[PDB]
Amino acid sequence: MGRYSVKRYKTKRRTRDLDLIYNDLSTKESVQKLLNQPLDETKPGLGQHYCIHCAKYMETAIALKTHLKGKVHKRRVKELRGVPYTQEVSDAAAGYNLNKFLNRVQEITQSVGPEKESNEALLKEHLDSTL
Amino acid sequence: AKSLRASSHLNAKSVKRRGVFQKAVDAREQRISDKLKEDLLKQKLEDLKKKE
Amino acid sequence: SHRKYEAPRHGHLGFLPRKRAASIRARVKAFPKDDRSKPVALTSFLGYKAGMTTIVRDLDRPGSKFHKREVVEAVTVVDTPPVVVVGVVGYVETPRGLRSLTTVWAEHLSDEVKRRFYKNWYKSKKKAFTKYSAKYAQDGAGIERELARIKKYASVVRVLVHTQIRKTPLAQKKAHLAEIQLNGGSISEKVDWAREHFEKTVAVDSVFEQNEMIDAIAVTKGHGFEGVTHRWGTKKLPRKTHRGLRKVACIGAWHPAHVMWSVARAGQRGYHSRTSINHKIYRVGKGDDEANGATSFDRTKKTITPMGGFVHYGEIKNDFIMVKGCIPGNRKRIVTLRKSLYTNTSRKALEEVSLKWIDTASKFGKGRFQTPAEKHAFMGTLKKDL
Amino acid sequence: RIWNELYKVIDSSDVVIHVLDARDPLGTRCKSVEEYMKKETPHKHLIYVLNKCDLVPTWVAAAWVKHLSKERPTLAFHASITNSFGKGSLIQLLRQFSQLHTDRKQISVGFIGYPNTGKSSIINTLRKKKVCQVAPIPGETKVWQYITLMKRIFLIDCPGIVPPSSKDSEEDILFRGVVRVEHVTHPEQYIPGVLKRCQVKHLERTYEISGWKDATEFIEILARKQGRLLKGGEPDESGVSKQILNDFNRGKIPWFVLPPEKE
Amino acid sequence: KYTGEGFVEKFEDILKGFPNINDVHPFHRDLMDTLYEKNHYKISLAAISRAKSLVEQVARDYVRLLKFGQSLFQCKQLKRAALGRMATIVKKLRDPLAYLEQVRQHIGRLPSIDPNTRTLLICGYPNVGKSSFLRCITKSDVDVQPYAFTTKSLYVGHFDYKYLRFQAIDTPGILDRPTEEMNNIEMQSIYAIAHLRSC
Amino acid sequence: SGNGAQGTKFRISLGLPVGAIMNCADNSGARNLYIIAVKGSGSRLNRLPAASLGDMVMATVKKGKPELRKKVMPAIVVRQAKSWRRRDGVFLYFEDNAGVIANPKGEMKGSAITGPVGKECADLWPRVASNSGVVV
RNA sequence: GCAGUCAAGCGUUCAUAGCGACAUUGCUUUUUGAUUCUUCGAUGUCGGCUCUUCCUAUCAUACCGAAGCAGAAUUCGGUAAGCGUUGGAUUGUUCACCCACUAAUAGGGAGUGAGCUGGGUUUAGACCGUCGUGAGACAGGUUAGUUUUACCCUACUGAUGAAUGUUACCGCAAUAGUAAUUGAACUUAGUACGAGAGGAACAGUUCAUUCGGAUAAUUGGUUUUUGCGGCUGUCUGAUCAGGCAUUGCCGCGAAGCUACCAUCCGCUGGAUUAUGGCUGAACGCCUCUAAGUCAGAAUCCAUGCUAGAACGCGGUGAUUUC
RNA sequence: CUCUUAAGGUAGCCAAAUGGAUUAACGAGAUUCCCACUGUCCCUAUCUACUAUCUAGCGAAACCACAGCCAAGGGGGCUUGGCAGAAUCAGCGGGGAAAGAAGACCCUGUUGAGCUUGACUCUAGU
RNA sequence: GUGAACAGCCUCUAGUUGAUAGAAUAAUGUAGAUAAGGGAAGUCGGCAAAAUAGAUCCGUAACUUCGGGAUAAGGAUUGGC
RNA sequence: AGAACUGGCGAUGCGGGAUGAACCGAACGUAGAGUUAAGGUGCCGGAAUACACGCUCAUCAGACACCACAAAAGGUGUUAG
RNA sequence: AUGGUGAACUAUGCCUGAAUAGGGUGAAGCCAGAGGAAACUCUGGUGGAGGCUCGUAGCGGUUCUGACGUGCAAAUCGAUCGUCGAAUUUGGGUAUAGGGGCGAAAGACUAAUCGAACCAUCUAGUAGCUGGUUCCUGCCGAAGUUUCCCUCAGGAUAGCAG
Ligand SMILES: Nc1nc2c(ncn2[C@@H]2O[C@H](COP(=O)(O)OP(=O)(O)OP(=O)(O)O)[C@@H](O)[C@H]2O)c(=O)[nH]1
Ligand SMILES: [Mg+2]
Ligand SMILES: [Mg+2]
Ligand SMILES: [Zn+2]
Repeated sequence: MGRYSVKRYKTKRRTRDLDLIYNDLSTKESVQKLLNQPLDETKPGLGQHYCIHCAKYMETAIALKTHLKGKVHKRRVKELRGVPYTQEVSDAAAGYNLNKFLNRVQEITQSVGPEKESNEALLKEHLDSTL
Repeated sequence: AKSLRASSHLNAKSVKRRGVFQKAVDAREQRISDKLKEDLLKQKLEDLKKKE
Repeated sequence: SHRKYEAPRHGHLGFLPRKRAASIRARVKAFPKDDRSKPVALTSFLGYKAGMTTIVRDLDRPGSKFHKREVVEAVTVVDTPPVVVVGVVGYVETPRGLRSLTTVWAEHLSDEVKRRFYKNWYKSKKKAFTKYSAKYAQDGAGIERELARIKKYASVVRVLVHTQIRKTPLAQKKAHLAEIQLNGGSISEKVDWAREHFEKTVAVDSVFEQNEMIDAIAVTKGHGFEGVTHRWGTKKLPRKTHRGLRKVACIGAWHPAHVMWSVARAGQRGYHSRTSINHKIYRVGKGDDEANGATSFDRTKKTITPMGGFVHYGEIKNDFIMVKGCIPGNRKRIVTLRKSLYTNTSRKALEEVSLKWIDTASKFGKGRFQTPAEKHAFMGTLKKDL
Repeated sequence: RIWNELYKVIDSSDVVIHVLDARDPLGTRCKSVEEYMKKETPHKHLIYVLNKCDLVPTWVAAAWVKHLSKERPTLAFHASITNSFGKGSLIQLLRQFSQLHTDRKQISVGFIGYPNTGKSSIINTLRKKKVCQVAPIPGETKVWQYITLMKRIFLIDCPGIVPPSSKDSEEDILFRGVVRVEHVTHPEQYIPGVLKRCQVKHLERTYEISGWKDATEFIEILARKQGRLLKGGEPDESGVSKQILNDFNRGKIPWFVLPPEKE
Repeated sequence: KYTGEGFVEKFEDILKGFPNINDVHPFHRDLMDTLYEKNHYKISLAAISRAKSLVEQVARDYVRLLKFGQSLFQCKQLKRAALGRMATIVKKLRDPLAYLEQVRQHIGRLPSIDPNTRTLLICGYPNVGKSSFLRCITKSDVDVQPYAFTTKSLYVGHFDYKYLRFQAIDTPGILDRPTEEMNNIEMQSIYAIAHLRSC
Repeated sequence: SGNGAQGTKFRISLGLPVGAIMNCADNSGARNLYIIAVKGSGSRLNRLPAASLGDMVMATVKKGKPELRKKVMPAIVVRQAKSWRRRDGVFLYFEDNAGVIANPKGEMKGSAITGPVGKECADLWPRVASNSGVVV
C-alpha cells in the first residue's frame, strides 16, 4: 500500500523466485552453465561472478567474497533448505491430491535433496578454490 | 455509419417487429395473463378458509 | 479565433437543470400503448432494490465470441413484496391534457396507506376513510355511480396501489402509493378488474418473467453540492495556479456580456430521477420457494441472501426480482419497473438465460465461503464450540 | 531566416571572402553562391581563406593553396587573438582592395562560409581583441554585425550556411561541424564514420586504448576505460559516441582529407 | 499561396501518375508509341512539367511583392495580378490536357501482359481463324465476324496446362506490303512477335 | 483491427501508452521495442494512444542488431503487465510487457516466440499461435 | 497589366467624329516529366492552456447526379452544419514545416489583455558591436529584473420561500432543454463483375471507437475504523499497559468514496431537401409542374428522455366544541 | 621604367620540456544533452488538519450622480420589440464612467535641473 | 539519554498551559500525503515533487597551474544475542 | 482637390421623417376658439378595412434612402407596345 | 536664494571590548626502514598548514506560477539556498554635514526623506495651461472674416453690436 513495499515489489522490479533457484541448484548441468556462462556485454561483471542462490550478478570477484560472508547470503541459503513450496502444497493443505504431494515430498527427501545438497558442497568448493 | 433515425434501418426493423419478434411478446403476455388469474383463485380460497 | 482544436463538450444538455428531484420516488412519465384486444395486465411494479451480486452463466448467443462459453457478470436484486390494489382513477382526454375525474377507494384500507396520508401518526386520531366507508354503507350506491362515470367516459384507467413496507427488512412503517396503468381492452374490462381486485394483492410473477427487458426509474444517489470538475468531467488547471486548479478557467467573452446556460458550473450532484432502459430479468424468486441461490446446475440448498445478510439491508423473505447491470439508485430506495414501451428483438432480448451459479458470499468484507456450513467445515472445530 | 541574412551581406559587401576548413575544403566549399555571384554580381570580388592550417600537416596546406589558386586567390591562415598566422598577409590583401576603390570612401568585406569554420575567429584575429562571440558549437552567431578597422574597411559576419542538397547524406553533414552532436538520435551508427576518416594509430594514441574490431567494440573498450557506464552494468553507447563525435570536430583527434595528386 | 498549391497539386498527380514511357520495358515503350505517338506523349507531359514551375515562380514572386503592399487596394490588385497569370498559364494548356485525358482513358483499358511469362502469339493474315482459336482455347470475349480487321488491338487470354499459367495473345493480322510502311494496327503484331519471348 | 486480426477484437484494459518500451519475445534479435503509434486507436483531446494485449503497434527497435534499428515496423503485443479481466471470471497479469514484430498482414519475422503468449492474442492472430510454444 | 486584333452595340438622328461586351494574339527565358540546390530587407503584434457557442464558403459520415463509372478504388458536382475533426518532433525563431495514427485530421467569427501565463510594452544594474571630440543614442546583439478584487448590483449554477379557506396524498403538461457517434467481423462470397490481377452491396447476425447517464457484485486505488500487528528513539523502577515524536514510521486493513485503472444501459412515428417519377396543360408535338400527385438525406416536427409555470390546471382524504 | 602559383605523403623542419587563451580550480552566473526517478502527463480518485459554512459575543474598509433583465435602431435611461410577481441563502468571476492598479506609451510648453563640449560671458587656481 | 555533534527527537530542575469560543464536516482554497500500468507523452523550460543521503570495506576516468579533479563514477554490507 | 457666391447650423424651441447637428414644414409672451403646413387615415395611433382604373405571387416580395451601387446581362415569369 | 538642525538608521576611518559545535582533507618540519659515491628516489609513520572543505549558532537573502496584499508587518511568514576562522560578525566611544560627506562605484547611503537631506524665512515666488466664480425679471444683442508684423506663438488693424 505505502511507498516502500510499492517501490521494492513492483512487477518491474521482481526477483527470480525460489522454486526456479531450487530447480537450478537441483542438477549439475544447470549449476555449471550458470557458473561458466558466456561473456555478456550487458550484465554487471561482463557476465560471470554470479551467486546462484541470490540470483544476482556482481561486478568483481572480490565483491563476491564479501557477499558470500554475510547475512544477506545466509538469508536465502536457509530459505532454500526445505521443500520449496508449489501449488501442490497449498492444494494438498485443502485436501486435494495428497498422494502427488506425498510422492513429491518422498522424491525430494530421497532422490533430489541429497543431490542438490551435494551440488552446494561443490559450489562451496568451487567458489572458495577459485577465490 | 447509419444513424438511429436512418430510414433504411427503421424500415428494416419494422419488418422484423411484425414477424417472429412480436410473437415472443404476445406469447409472454398470454403466459402472464394466466398467472394473474391463478393469483386471484388462491386469495378466493384464502377467503373460504375464513368462511369455513 | 476559432478554438483551433475541436473537441466534444462536457456533459449532456438533455439532463437539465441539474437539481434535486421532487420525491424519493421517480414518477413514471410514459406507459406502453393499449392493444385493445389483449388480456388485462398491470404495466409496472414497484419494489425496493437492495443488493448487487455476481452471477455466472453460459451464454448461448449464436454469433458472439462467447457462444457456448461461460460468462460472469453483475446482477442486482430488487426485493419485491406483493403489491395490493386500493384505488382506481379514470382519466378523460381533453384539448388541453389528460384530466382525471374520479378516484374510487377500497372500503377498508391498511394502517400503512393511512400512515402515508399522515405527517404525524403519533397524534392524529386516524380519522380518514372512516367517513368514506361510512358513505360506502347501504347498497353503497354512490360508489356504483362513480364507477359508472368511469365506465361511460374515461380513455385510460389507472390503478392505485401500495406496498407492504411492513414486510421489508427496511424500517419505515409508512408505505408508498403509486399509480399503475392497465393495458387490456375496454374501460369496462379494466374497471371490472380493478373492482374485483380491490383490497386484493398482486404478486411479482403475475407482472413479469425471465428474459424480459424491463426498465427501472428512480431518484438516485445524492452527493450534495459538488465541484465543476466532478460534476461535468472538466480538466484540472496545471498546478498551483492562482485562484484554484479545479475549475473552468475562461467562462465567457466580451460578447455576450453574460455567463451562458452551457458553461458547466458547480451545484448539486445526484438525487435526480433517471430512467435507465433495457435491463434483462434473469431469475425471479419466490420467498416461499426455498433454495433460490441453488440452480439446476448447483442444487446446493441456499437462499439468494448472502452471509451476514445484504449490507445496509436485511435478508429477502419474499418474491425477489434479479436483473442485470445496475439500476440507478442505492440500497433501500424504491424503483418502479416499467416494461418495454415497444417490441425490441434486438436479438439480445430473446436468448432464454440459464444461470450456472449465483454468488451468496459475504459483502461486508472479502467473500470466501458461500454457506456457513462451508465456512465451518473448512475451518474445522474452533475454540468454545467443543 | 539565415539565408535572408546571407543575401544581405553579399549585397552589402564589396569583397566577399569565403572561409574553408583546411581539413576538408572541397566538402566545406559550397558551389551555388559562387555560381550566383558570377551571374548576378560580377563586381563583387571573391577570395578563399583556408584556415585551421594547424590541424593538418604543412605540405597539405601548401598543396591546397596550390590546387585552389587556380580558380581563386586563397590564403592559408590560422586564427588566434594572441598567436596567429596569415594576419599581415590578409591586412595587406584588403588594403589593396581598398586602394583600387579610392573613390569609394569605404569598402565593406563579408565572411561567408559553412558553420564552425572560423569566420568570427578570423574577424577577432584581425582586430586583435575579442569582438565577435565564438564557441566549439556550430551555431554561435545568429545575425550579422559590422566591425571596423582602418576606418576605410568594414568587416561583416553572417551565420553559417549549408546548401540543401539531396546528397550530402546525414553522416556527410555530421563530419563538418554543422549539427550540434547533442541532438542526434543514435550517435552509435555514425562512429564507423570516424574509424574510416582516422588512421588507427592516431585513434589509438588519443584515448588511449588498444585494439578491437568494429566500432561497437571500440566504444565499449573506451567506455570501460573511461569508467562511463550506467547503473548495473550497461556500457554507455550514446554518450561515449557523442563525445567521440565532438573530439573529432573540435580537433582533439587528428585527421585530414587528402589533396589531389601532384603532376 | 493556396491557389498556387492548388495547381502544383493537380499537375503533380498527372506527372506522377503517367507511366514514364522510356524506362518501362521495350515492348510497352514501343506499344505506347504505336498507339499514342511517343513524341506527342512526351511533349504534352513536359508542357505540364514546365507549367508546374511557372506557377511556383509566379506564386513566389508575387508573395514577395505582397509583403510591401501598403494598402488594401495595392494588395488586392497584386492578388488579382497573381491569379490572372496562373489562369493565363493554364489557359495556354488546352491542347495537351485534351490529348492526355483521352490517352488516360485508353491506357487504362489495355490488357496487362507479362513479357517474362510463358506466352504464345497467334499470327497470320486477316480472316484466317485465329480469333476463334483464342475463343475456344481459353476464356475471352473477342469477336468472330467474317471480315478483315475485326480485332484492332492485342487481345489476351490465359489457360492452365501442366498446372501452369500460360497466356495466349490474339493479334490483329499482317499484310505482306513493301514493309517500310505498315499501319499502327498492323505494327502492334510485329512488335509483339519481335519483343515478346515465347512460342 | 483491420488486416490480419481474425474476428472481432474484444475489450481489455489499456496497458501501454505511446513512448513505452517493451520486450521482444521472438528470436529475430531485437532486444526491446519502443512504441510510437497504435493502430486502430481513437481521437480524443489530450489522450495518448494506448496499446493493449493483442493490438498492432508501430515500433522502433532501440537496442539490438544494427539492421533492425533505425526503421519503424509493425508489432503485436503478447504480454501486458497491467491487469485485465477475462470473461470467465478472473483478473490476471503477466510478469512484464512484451511484443513480437511482424508485417501488416500479421505474419511473423521470428520462428519461435519465447515465454507465455497471452490467450486473447493467440485467438485474434493465427500466425502468433503458430509460433507460440507456451500459450497462457 | 500593357499594346493591339474581330465587332453585338452606344454615340440626340448616325456604320467608318471618339467609345465598345463576349471572344482572341503577343513574352515573364530551353516543347522530350531534365531539374529548377533562388529562401533576396512583412519596422508590426501574437501564441496557448482552459471552456462555450455560432457561420457554411462540406475535410469525414447520409442520400442523389455526371464521367470509359466492369468490378475495387477515385475524380467532379447537388441537398446537407444532425455529428465528428487527433497524437507528437522542431525556436542557431515556427507567419511554418515534416510522420504517425485516423472514417477525416475542412475553413472561419465572437473571443477568452483582470481565468492563468510565455514572448514583447518596460524604467533603475551590466557587457560586446556601430556612431559620437564628449555627455550620450542606436543597424545590433546578450543577460538580470514586486501589481496583489467580489464582501456590492446584475448574469450564471444550485438552494428556501410569504400570499391567494386550512392541511394531506395522487396526477395532468403549457413552456424550455434534448443525444447519440464512427469503424470492421461473420454471413451473403471468393458469388455478381474480370482474359487476368483482383473483387463489392442490400436482407440476417457480432463486437469495438468517441460521447453520454448510471453503478460499486467483482479487480485496482485511497485509510483518523488510528481496526489488528510490528519498528526506532526516549519517558512511566522491570514485566504489563501506555505517553510524546505537528496523523513518528512499516505491513495488512473492512466501511465509505471512487477508475474505460472497474461493470451495466443509450428509440420510432409523421412531414421534407437534392434527385428520381406519375397523370397533365400552357403550345392540335412535347414536358416531373402551372392545378393535382408518389417516392426520397445523418435534415425538420413529434414519440421517448430532463425540469414542472414558485400569480397554469385537475382528482381525492380529513376538516378543532369551550 | 620594369614585377609577385616554388614546400608533396597521415604528421614537417625547428627555437630558448613546450608550441599554449580549445587555460586547471571555484560559481544561488547563462545554455544543451544522458542515466536515475517520479501524479509533470495520459486521468484523475482518496485522506488529514486549519478555513469557508450555521450559532453566541465583537465588528471594520474600499467604493458610491441615480440606478441596476435582454434584442435591433439611435449618423442601464431615448425609439420599437421581447417581457416582467414579494422576501431570500450558498457559490461564481461574464458584464457593470463597480472600482481599481492609472500611471504609462506618443504629442505640446520656452519650464524645471542633472550632465558634456574651442557655444556665449565671467571665474577659483596656476 | 540517543548520536560525531551547544543538529533533530524524548526527559529532570525552573517556567508556562496565554492566542475569542461552541455545532457540523458541502464546493473552492492554505498546509501536508498516497496512488494500478506507463515513465517527461506535460511544459516556453523536468518548474515542482520523486529519488540519493550516516558509517565501514573494495574501487575511482578525462583534464591539470601536479596542489587537485575525488565523497568522481561504480560496488558489497549494517538489527538482536 | 484648391478657388467664387448664396443658403443652413453655431446663440433656436415647436409639427412630421419609428429613432437622429445639417432632411420636409415653421415669425416661441400667457390662455381660449377656429383653419391649415409638412406628414398621414387596418391595429398599435387622431383621421375612409373610402371611391376609381390598371400592374404584381417572391421556398424568407415590396412598402427607400433615386433621378446610384452590386448593373450589364441571365428566365419556356406575366401584361402592354 | 538666505540662515539654521541632523551620522540613534546608514556609508567609511580610528580607540576600546566581546562572539564563532562537530566532521573531511592532511602542506612544511621530524622519525624509522629500503636503494645511492652524492644529489636524492620509493615504503610506513608523526606533525597539524590553508582569505581549503561538509556543516551548527552567527551574518546573509538565491529560488518558489509559495502564504499574506486595510497584512502580524509602510518589506512580515514558510520552505529551499549562500557563507561560517576570516578582505569575519558586533556593542560602546570617537571623526567626517548638504551641493557637502562617505562610497570593494549601485548615482549607493546620509533618521520610512536623496541625479542633491531636513527646518524656518524672502513668499500670497512664477500661471503658460486646468478647475471653480453666489439673487429675480424686462429690453437690445454679436462674432469665427479681412489685412499686415519673414514666419508659429504673441499680436496690431478693420468689420459686426448697443
Ligand atoms: N586549431 C585551430 N582552431 C580554430 C581556428 N579557427 C577556429 N578554430 C576553432 O573553431 C571553433 C569555431 O570558431 P568560430 O569562429 O565560432 O567558427 P564560426 O562558425 O565562424 O563561428 P560563428 O561565426 O560564430 O558560427 C573555435 O572553437 C576555435 O577553437 C584555427 O585557426 N586553428
Ligand atoms: Mg562556431
Ligand atoms: Mg475476323
Ligand atoms: Zn548469495
